[PDB]
Amino acid sequence: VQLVESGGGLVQPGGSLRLSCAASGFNFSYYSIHWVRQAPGKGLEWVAYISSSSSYTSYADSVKGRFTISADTSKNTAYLQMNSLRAEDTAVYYCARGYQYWQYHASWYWNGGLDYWGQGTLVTVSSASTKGPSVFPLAPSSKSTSGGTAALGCLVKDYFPEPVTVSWNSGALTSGVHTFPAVLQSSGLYSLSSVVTVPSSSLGTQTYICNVNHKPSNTKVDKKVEPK
Amino acid sequence: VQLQESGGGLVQPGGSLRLSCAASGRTISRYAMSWFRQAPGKEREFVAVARRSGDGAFYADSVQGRFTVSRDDAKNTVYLQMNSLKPEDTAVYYCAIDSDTFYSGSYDYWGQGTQVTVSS
Amino acid sequence: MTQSPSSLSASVGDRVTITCRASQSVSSAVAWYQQKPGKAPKLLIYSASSLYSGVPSRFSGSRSGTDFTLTISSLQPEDFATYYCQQSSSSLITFGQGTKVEIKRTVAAPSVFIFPPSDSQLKSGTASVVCLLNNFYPREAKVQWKVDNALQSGNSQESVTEQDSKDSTYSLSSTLTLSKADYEKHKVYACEVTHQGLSSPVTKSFNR
Amino acid sequence: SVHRYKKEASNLIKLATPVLIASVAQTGMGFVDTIMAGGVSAIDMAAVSIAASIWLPSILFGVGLLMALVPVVAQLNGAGRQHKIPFEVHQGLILALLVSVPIIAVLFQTQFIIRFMDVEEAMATKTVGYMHAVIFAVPAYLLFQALRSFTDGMSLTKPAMVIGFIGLLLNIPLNWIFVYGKFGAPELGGVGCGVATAIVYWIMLLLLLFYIVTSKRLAHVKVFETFHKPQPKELIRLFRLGFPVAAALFFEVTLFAVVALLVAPLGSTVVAAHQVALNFSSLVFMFPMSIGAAVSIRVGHKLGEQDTKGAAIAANVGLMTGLATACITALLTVLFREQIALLYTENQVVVALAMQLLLFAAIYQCMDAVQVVAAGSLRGYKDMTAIFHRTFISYWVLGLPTGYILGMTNWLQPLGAKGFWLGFIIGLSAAALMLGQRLYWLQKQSDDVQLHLAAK
Amino acid sequence: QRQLVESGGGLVQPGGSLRLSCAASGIIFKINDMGWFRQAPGKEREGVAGITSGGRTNYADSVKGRFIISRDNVKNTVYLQMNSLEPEDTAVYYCKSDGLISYAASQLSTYWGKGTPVTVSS
Ligand SMILES: COc1cccc2c1C(=O)c1c(O)c3c(c(O)c1C2=O)C[C@@](O)(C(=O)CO)C[C@@H]3O[C@H]1C[C@H](N)[C@H](O)[C@H](C)O1
Repeated sequence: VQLVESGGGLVQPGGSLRLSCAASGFNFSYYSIHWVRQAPGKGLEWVAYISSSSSYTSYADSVKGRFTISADTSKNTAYLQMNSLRAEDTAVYYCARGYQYWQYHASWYWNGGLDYWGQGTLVTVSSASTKGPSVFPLAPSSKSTSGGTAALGCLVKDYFPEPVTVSWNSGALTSGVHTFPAVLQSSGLYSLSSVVTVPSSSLGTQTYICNVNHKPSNTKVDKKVEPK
Repeated sequence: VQLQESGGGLVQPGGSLRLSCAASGRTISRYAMSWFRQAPGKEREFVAVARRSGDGAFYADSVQGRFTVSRDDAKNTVYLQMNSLKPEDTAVYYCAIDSDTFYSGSYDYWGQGTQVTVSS
Repeated sequence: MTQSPSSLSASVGDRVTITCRASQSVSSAVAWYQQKPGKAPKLLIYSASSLYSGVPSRFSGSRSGTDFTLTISSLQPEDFATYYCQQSSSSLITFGQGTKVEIKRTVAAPSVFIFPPSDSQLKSGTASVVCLLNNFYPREAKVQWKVDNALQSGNSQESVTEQDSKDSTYSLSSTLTLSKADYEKHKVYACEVTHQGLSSPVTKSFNR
Repeated sequence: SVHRYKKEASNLIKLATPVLIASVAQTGMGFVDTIMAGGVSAIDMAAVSIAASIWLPSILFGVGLLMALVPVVAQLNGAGRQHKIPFEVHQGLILALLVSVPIIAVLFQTQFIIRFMDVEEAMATKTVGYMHAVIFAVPAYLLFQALRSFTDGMSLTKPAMVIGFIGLLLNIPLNWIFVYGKFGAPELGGVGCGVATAIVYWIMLLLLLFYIVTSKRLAHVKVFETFHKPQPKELIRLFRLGFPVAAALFFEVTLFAVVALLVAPLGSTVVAAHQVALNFSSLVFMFPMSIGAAVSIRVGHKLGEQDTKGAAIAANVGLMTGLATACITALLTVLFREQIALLYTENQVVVALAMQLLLFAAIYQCMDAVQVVAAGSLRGYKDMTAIFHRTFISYWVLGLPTGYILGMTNWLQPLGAKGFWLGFIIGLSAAALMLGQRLYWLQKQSDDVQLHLAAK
Repeated sequence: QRQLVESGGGLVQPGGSLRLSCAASGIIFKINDMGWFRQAPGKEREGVAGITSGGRTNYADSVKGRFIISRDNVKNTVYLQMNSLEPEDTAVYYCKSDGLISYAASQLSTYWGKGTPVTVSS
């Protein structure tokens, strides 16, 4: 038994998209398909469920009237069509399987649950064209706890959409390096930071290189971070 | 809104002691309470903290295990059981009340402190 | 529904218990799911007392009064994830706020560092000033910005990293964005951090 | 005016009532097998239902083939010959022995046929067991059919009734013994119905042989004394006279099987109502098929006397009695269209759909008496081949297309199974027109070619 | 749904007894054979017991000596008595009925049920 999802990618707000969930390894007429949405940094939320046919079908109140769920039993697929999207629907969608007559069986002593899930497809709604990052130094100074330990960083700003990956000395430094999660700015672009707590003895008199990779722009940004 | 420490004084090495904090004017049911210590001619460092019921207690690395903290909302009193006392622990202990609901750290009111000295 | 212990600082080999409070007189047993940090969630308990085939015998369910509790007898280093409770209301499935477990550890005071905007950013026209806190364990902390002793708000944004696998610590950073004119108008920029491991809040300041 | 019409009608109500009783006994013999295996399981009921659905069309071929033997012995006995009847009867017995072989082979290929209809393995093995049990019954059934053709031809329809009834009432205990393993017999189960039907058919054959030997009524013919040797010339002659009236009886059943195939896409609550209505119409058809056989006997006898006008009068009174009984049974269907639909099923949707279809079934029953009595009437005239031409070109060419056009298509809002039934009406009508106009030409042809063709 | 209505279920302590019933309408039920199928989450639908038109019992492998199926014909019901229930028996039980739709049909028809939950625990 296995579930596989499809669709996702980038959509302009007010557009539309279609997600397909294909199930293999059981009888599609004995179970029902549920869609569960997880926003970045938030909890699980229920979107819509469909039984084998359109006789049984339900949607959450928060997305009632926008989304629409249908099922094709011939190829064992469930399609969720989303239209008139808004900026708060960018999330990861999971496909889950449950009992067919779950509402009839629901009671104080019974709750079947959802057994098998999918990998989940990412759908993001945005209003910015793909752009490369803007690396910037975050070097320490003579008053950054010099003589003991010091911290040196590499900032990345205004990139979209692929996760901008970072490395130090082309992968030759991994002791005490932190890369904070991306933060969605008010302009629609993302920001990110990396830091290292390297020793403060002239930073070892070694050159420090922050290497930045952004796949859609295929740009191997290289920034020599030096003490001001 | 007053905090008063009690218990401590002079004690032999390897002994046992119990400190208590009395709080007046406020209810410690909704807040958290912590204990700090300051050695003479030194700084003030963290010792222990006890959060609301069902959240657990957290201790510092230096005094882990030998120290335990408990709360009593009926008496509005926090208790600190200290065992295996050492001369290095000779210091003035100050209680503090974290009034922030989300435990972000307030320590808005402290106590007058109590000197605990260890010497054979 | 109401998963009250939204954070649990549990150690290894200890018994843990979390509770889901159905905030309505609606009859539906709670099903308990587990989600690892990043992957799809798995089903643990159904009907508030049964045991899904495959999960270890440690997980147990109960329903005391009108709430539903889940217990773990021993906490191996594998059961460190987030847990959700599912209920049904007529025809709508409702999950919970969420409950995340946390590795207990001695409290550490964060070290604070301040980075002013670099001269390379000035040519663009917008300057970002950042302050980071490193090696602390509670997960809570307060970061505030003061420009010429004026408390700013609505202009800063902060992020925090996941727990490490070498000392189970944390780190966070807050960035403040200002246009060139506003940056040049002011004189002194300071970032203050308050924490439970700190006797008094610690401020890092710099003058341009 | 009446004149001779009342006299011929009374002589036709008798000699046809015993045939009706024999036919109801024959159908009850299979009904008992189905309704008595349903007391063991549902698998055993569906198995002995599918096996019967495959067994009826196969044996109907030989049963129709011997209806050529019927008017042959009718004509001789009418003229006064009564001394070449034994030779014809013996040759017909050998013909039944020969025609049993292809039917036995076809039934031996049952396991292949039940693969092309999605039958699970348990139902398949039970069906194969039933078929391999009734294969032994096949030759006895064909020999009994030939023997009853001899007795019927001499206008003696009483014995086959009694031996028929004794068969039915002997299927009840023999089934019980074998299905439930009583009295030391093996516990065959649902298969035991077939092994009891075989025994009852052999018993009926033995009883009918006994009656012919002693009788004291047929003792003058002395059928089983000479034992005439086989003659291929006559054997071919008596096969060319019976094959056309077997092809038609095969093609009618195949037509209804095909219509069952075509109405399947319309749903599953429509096919159930369709088969309920068709099953009831099958018994209401048992009603006028008995009149047709008696009319064939009477016109064969009267052509033997060289009484052309008498043959015509017998045919006409048969065609009137068929219509009258058809009207009576059509009104009772229209009135009690709900009680009959409630005996079959308990699904109220099915009883509503079948209550609507049993309104077209009434017109169907009214037309399928003018068809059948007319077909039997000219069969006595030895006009076998004509039937096969006019019946076929009116059934397959008309009903199946106009059923599809007025049904699942709209080349004329597509109607449901009430379109297939309308096509059935359209076919049965004009079947009862071609078969009704051939008779009128025959009844008014030269007064000599009638007798000459009556010997053909 | 409509043809078959299951009744029974609830919270049964381990070692307890339960009696499920199944009411049939729109079915001849004198020639249709019946059965009960469990389906727990994670597993697949499986048979528990089945009775034919003649009352022949065909209990499953790990059901012997614990479940007894009975049937009534005056009032169309199929009873399933469960004894010595263990925590492995928690599932939703479905009443399945297969048999001829009418006396004129040849292929049998099958009707399922909505199902009744059965949870066994303290
Ligand atoms: C004189 O010919 C016969 C002589 C002896 C037995 C038989 C027949 C005979 O003709 C016959 C049938 O024609 C039919 C059947 C049948 O058993 C026999 C004989 O046994 C079965 C049938 O009704 C089914 O498909 C259901 O099983 C189909 C068919 O009836 C079709 C065509 C009929 N004209 C009638 O309209 C009926 C309603 O449907």
